[PDB]
Amino acid sequence: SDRTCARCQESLGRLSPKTNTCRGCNHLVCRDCRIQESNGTWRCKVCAKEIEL
Ligand SMILES: [Zn+2]
Ligand SMILES: [Zn+2]
Repeated sequence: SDRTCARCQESLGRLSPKTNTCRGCNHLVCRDCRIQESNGTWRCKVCAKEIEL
């Protein structure tokens, strides 16, 4: 409840949790745990990774 990454558990502070929330997990993810998705958004390393289902 302090705004910490959901992959590395790091302080978000000046991260902006308004849009820094994986659209596939709904959790927080710093600008280092996000993978530029070919689409018009981004998905954590756990989502953008190579895996389905
Ligand atoms: Zn995710
Ligand atoms: Zn992170």
